[PDB]
Amino acid sequence: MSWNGKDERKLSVQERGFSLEVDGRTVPGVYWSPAEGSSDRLVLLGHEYIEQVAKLLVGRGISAMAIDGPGTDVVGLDAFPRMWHEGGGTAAVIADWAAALDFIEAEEGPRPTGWWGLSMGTMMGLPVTASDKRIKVALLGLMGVEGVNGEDLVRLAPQVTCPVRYLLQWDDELVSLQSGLELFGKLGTKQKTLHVNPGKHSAVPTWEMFAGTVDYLDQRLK
Amino acid sequence: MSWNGKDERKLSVQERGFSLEVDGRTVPGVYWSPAEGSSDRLVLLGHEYIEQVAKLLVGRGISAMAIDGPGTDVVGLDAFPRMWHEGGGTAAVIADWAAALDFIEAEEGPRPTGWWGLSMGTMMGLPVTASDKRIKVALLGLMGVEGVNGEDLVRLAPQVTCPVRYLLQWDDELVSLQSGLELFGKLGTKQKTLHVNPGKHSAVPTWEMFAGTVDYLDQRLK
Repeated sequence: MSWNGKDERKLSVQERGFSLEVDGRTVPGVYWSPAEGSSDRLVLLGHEYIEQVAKLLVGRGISAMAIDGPGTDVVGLDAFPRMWHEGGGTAAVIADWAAALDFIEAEEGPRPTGWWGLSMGTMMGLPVTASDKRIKVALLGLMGVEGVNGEDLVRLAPQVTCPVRYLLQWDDELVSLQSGLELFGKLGTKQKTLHVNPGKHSAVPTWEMFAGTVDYLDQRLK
Repeated sequence: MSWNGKDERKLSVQERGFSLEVDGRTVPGVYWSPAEGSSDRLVLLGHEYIEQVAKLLVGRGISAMAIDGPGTDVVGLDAFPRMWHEGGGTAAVIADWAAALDFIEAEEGPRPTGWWGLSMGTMMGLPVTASDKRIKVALLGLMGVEGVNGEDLVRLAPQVTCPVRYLLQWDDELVSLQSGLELFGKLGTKQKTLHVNPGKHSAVPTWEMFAGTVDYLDQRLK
């Protein structure tokens, strides 16, 4: 529950590191914001592309924050299931992000807040959005019910009640299309839309990952 | 191959009727255009919502044209399969739209041309786009492989090579989601994106049907 981290300043984006102590764990984080003056909305980024998204969001006057989770793509590694549980799994993720958002709200003031995160970002983001009603819109994707925390995802999906845009890749070698569909179907909200594009897990079209998601959060996050 | 039809003028949109004689058939049509001066792009509209889309397109400086095909939604009617075949089926649709586009091109000058059409509009549009390479982008949807011309759709889908946005409704009572997915998967183009929203066949969200499709064609039709 304190800055540093250690902080820099790249162009018109101010980046500040922070660190949290949560239920016995050390939680490293980063906060991106306009270098002057203020910023009226916030997005939590779950995970290079994260830094890219953060820059674009700041460009729309939207601050961004990320912490590390219990984690080509890490979810495809044989060692990944062990890493996830050793890191406290879904319950730890929920508490860590709740503590991180508490911190930012006290330091920067509470603002309309969204979630952006694909793959492990959805393993984290779907539970967080279900659990923390401060999340007013979520961009999720590249994850299904056969994920490492699939049980939790299926259980918590009906409790996602905010608007969602969900991305899947048709030829995703890590997440079958059917598994991704099953999870999308379980989301509680009626204000959900699924975009599916051709290609492998890492091949979300850039206009979908960048312009598309940033426009979606910019429009829907109020 | 002549105007009338019989024509009116509503606001800044000029509407002109036309009529064609094609391989023994009488083909009724409508042409929407800016009332002054010109318009550099055209969209063929396959089918109230058609008139709505046409108005929005004209607003972006995009003219629109529609002819009647061999046809709540007509595709759900027990009499519909008979009507489709009695109307010459897919081969008749292809020739009729080819003749209609020939007519407009001679009268108004050839322009970058797109396709918009859902349900019966895709029963017609997918074959037309496959057959007529003047179609440079297509908005398709609400149709699958279990459609009345499903065989033709499956056969011709690999020959759709232009960009496509495809819409499906999760709870579509007329077109199963799986049938819609199967057809989307068969489209030849790599520049295709599927948007799926919750609800029944008639419940495409208005922001998806209007703003979304018009923005898509406006951006992609060049």
